[PDB]
Amino acid sequence: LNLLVIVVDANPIWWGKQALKESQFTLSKCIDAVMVLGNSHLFMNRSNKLAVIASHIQESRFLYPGSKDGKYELLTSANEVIVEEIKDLMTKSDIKGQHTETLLAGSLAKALCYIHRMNKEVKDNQEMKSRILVIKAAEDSALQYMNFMNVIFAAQKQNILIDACVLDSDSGLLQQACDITGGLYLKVPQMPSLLQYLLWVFLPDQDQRSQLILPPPVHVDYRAACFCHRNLIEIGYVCSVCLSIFCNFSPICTTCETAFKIS
Amino acid sequence: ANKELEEKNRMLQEDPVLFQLYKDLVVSQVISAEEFWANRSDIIESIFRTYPAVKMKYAENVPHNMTEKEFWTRFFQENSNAAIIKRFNHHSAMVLAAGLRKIALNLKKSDRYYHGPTPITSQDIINSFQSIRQEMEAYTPKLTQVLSSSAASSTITALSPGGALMQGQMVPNDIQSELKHLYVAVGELLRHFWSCFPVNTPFLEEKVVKMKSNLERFQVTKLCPFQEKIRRQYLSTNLVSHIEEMLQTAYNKLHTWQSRRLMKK
Amino acid sequence: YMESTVASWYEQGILENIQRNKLLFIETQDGAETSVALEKYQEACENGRGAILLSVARGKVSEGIDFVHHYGRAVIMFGVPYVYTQSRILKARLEYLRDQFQIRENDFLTFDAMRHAAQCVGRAIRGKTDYGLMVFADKRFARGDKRGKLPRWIQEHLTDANLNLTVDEGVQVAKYFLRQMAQPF
Amino acid sequence: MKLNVDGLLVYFPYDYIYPEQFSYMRELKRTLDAKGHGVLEMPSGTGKTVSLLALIMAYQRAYPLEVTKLIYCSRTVPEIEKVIEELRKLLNFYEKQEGEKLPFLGLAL
Amino acid sequence: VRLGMMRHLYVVVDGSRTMEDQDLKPNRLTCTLKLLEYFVEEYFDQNPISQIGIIVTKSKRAEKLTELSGNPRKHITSLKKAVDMTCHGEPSLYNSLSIAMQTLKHMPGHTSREVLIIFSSLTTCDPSNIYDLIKTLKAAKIRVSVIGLSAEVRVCTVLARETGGTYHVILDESHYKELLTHHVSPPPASSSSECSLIRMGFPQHTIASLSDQDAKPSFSMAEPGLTLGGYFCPQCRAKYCELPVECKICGLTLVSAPHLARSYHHLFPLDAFQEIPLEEYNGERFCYGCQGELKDQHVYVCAVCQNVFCVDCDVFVHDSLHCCPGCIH
Ligand SMILES: [Zn+2]
Ligand SMILES: [Zn+2]
Ligand SMILES: [Zn+2]
Ligand SMILES: [Zn+2]
Repeated sequence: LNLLVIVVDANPIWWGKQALKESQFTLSKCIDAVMVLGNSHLFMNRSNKLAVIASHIQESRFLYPGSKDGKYELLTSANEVIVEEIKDLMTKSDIKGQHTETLLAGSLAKALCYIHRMNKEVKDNQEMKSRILVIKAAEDSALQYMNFMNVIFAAQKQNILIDACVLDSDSGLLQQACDITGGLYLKVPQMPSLLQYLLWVFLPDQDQRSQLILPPPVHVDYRAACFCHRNLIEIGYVCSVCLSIFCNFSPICTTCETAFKIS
Repeated sequence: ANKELEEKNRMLQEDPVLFQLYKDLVVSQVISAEEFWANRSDIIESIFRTYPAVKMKYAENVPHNMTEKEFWTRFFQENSNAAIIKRFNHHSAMVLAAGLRKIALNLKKSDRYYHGPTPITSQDIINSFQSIRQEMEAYTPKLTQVLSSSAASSTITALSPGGALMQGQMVPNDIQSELKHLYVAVGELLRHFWSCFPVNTPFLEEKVVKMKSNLERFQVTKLCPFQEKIRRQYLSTNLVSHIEEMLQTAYNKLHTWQSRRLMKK
Repeated sequence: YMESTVASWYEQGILENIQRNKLLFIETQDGAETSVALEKYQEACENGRGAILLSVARGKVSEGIDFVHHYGRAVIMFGVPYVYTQSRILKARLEYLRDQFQIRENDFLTFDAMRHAAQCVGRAIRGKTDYGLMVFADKRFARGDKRGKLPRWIQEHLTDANLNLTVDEGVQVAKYFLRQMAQPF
Repeated sequence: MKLNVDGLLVYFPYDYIYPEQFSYMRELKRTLDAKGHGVLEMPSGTGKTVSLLALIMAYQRAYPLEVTKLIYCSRTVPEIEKVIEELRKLLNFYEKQEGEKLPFLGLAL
Repeated sequence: VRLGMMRHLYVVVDGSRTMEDQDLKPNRLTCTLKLLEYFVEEYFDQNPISQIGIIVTKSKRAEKLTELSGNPRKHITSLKKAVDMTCHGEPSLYNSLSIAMQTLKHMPGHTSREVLIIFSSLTTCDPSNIYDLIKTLKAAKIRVSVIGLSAEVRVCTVLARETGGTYHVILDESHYKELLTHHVSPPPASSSSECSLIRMGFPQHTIASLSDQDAKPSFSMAEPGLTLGGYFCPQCRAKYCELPVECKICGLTLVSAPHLARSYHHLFPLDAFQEIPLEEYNGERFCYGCQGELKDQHVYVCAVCQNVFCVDCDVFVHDSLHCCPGCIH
């Protein structure tokens, strides 16, 4: 079976900037598209299961743990729960000017541990191939690099595919993230037509991904930079303690305070 | 002693690659071969080390009008009762004698890791927050609002090989081996040339070998382009330019460091 | 008896296999050879070769020597130590004790065996809490009288479960016990 | 490590003592108090010597007239050397505790 | 506590006869090799900059099964090949340690040289006394941490404690996994250990410039076919198939930023979360970590974020993720 987890980056600052701009694309349509993708995923097979996570500057909250319109009961429950919970989360939110960058690393951490919990509870007879369909919508924060890298390595070890679906911006950190675990990376430029992309590129699971034509991966610039400047550097002088990329040879690296002996 | 000659004879045919490259450096008469190497049963043996008496007996009784089978026969051949205990003590002692030859870490800046090497009004947040709060009072518009046929067709055309977001030769085989062999030769000589290049080595005897190797770079790169010429004039297809970058970059390092040395002087 | 057993093992292939597995040293009446052999045995113990020191219970080496951590790790007792029943000196010593102080000849003889065996097997527990196992390859020790005359500290540790282990069973339990003692406190 | 033995208070150099040591010291003090010859057995090759020596020294301090001196015999000279090492360690410990030298003499023939 | 991020470690395996004994459920040698494959891959996965080397000792002779390398797959192949080894002879600690010493003597001072001797047959027949070799090991600051099997060997006890390593004996197979996984992590740097800056090079993946114009065809550098694109070097300018790899010409380590980032969690260990079985005014039925009801009377909490985590959440967080999800916020 397959356990899909959709990490929606619903950053109120950026999405409300769209709302002010009165652009055609809106967070409501984005949520509807993600809802449709989840419904189709569960449509694929009974054993398949999904989950949803919403991201905010403060925290990240799960959006998912008759036939009035003649509808399938389970997908009806999914529709109602996600709609109500997302409206609640967006309507109620404190204001903190100091912190406005969207949070994604913690959401991915919650996702990863959730997949671990499901993998433990599920019967050993059936093998579960989990996936994380990250949907970024705003620029990332510089301060989150270390934690995001740790969670990405945890995902690599645990065999989970981070399928990034960034839109309106190309986060080098997120593209680097998906490259490590081998997840696909699609940058949709036509936001109104986003859902056609998900039902074709992302929706197919790892089992059939290899035997299918999908957009080629984007080149990843694995840049390195000194802590002095944050500028690209091809030669780094790291020590045996900090393991920090530095600019030029120095008597002692500041972040270490070690008694380096010249030679 | 001609230890170098013995070693060369040992590796003359045992290892093909080593001798192939060492010979290649002389095939075109690039440089002298001296610098090449300058820079770079059980039972009888056990008895041999076990019993010094057997060693002395072997030296005195070296095969002379006799046979090794007879020598083997001679091996196995209360007074006798104590003899076994004494022999075991002495034998174990001889074996043993043969085996006995004569900081808590502290830091001042941790946020640097939090923002690693990866590189990079107030009322706007209020406006966006309220507008997005009022955005989703209506929900479940999926029936028609989520997608439209025209945009779906445009998306499929984009996913086509000629469309956006979807961009979309092993003819030579025998040339491959020649290229591999040339690359191995470059590797062998570049190894010694770069062995002490990064280190400053501000010593006379240390710098002498670097000067000699730098001249050897001219000598080897003198013959490389001739083989390149032979290969080039075949079809003028599938250009091999990666080799040129190594030579030119080594030359650039050589000349730049020569200029830096002159500047330091 | 030691020489007879050694000779029989030498005729068979058991002794050579023991030599392969670990170095073997033997004791002799002469003190000079005894001293040299024990001196080499200590070095063998220090090194990874190991050593198997065959000795006699009445041997002066047994009483003089003391075994500590990584010395005489596993004390093996081959047969109950009994003096020959022909030495007439012990006959006076023994029958006189029967006549006076009223000690049975068998009682005193078994006491002379158990005391001697405890002397020659009690060394491995010298001090500093250094692990070690004492194996007695004789069904006689399994008899209640021998166990009763055994010192209290050893006997109380001894249990009926391991009282008469077969050779293989004893080897297995020794391996497991050494595993337990290998790990720290 | 001062042990509040039933008979009196007895010093001890090492940090801890096993219960067998408590039983040993109490039985030995019982024999000394009875002033009668007796026999007892202790498993450990080492440790019994220090317990015995410390108890005898403390008993000497408590009742110097009761015991004139201790005559401690060992099988072999190499073995008795280890005993004198133990006694020297005990004397240094007691001397540090008291802060000064006391009229105590100990020797091996 | 200072930790040596970069370490050249040698896993010395003994092809002794005693390995034949099937004390473990499968053959002892096969079990050791099968679990050592996991150890090798996990060691590379938890210390990319580091490199490993396997020396197999049998019949009183030590042979380098695989030289120092940064490619886990090559070592894994060597292990699978060694599964079928005859496994006859007697090991020699002097021979194995001398081979490791010869290779590690010329290694840089900054890196931590380490040896893990998986000792199986308690015997050690060596041409020369090993106590003398111990002196050279102490001088060379090569850490040797033996893992004995079914035996508490005295010479290896003194080896481990004198040289600074640790000695252990296998209680069982489950404990064997624990021992090797423990040795995976970098060891703390002691007083004898010294740190020094090491030159590093960061390559960038490159492909055909524009429609195969001015291409850079090349095969590989340690039956490689032509490659349109690949990694390169700042100085070698020689195409490299995979990273991280030591330069074949420069002698400078080539490694990308993520590989270095993989080792930061070692510098930042996660403080253990106190385990409180009782609810303790925790009215949140759903576990914050996994948003699942707490079916057991166990809870974990930080000293900063003060969040609630279940048994699975805390175990996973301290084992693999090495960071608190909510506390990251
Ligand atoms: Zn540092
Ligand atoms: Zn290079
Ligand atoms: Zn949980
Ligand atoms: Zn926390």
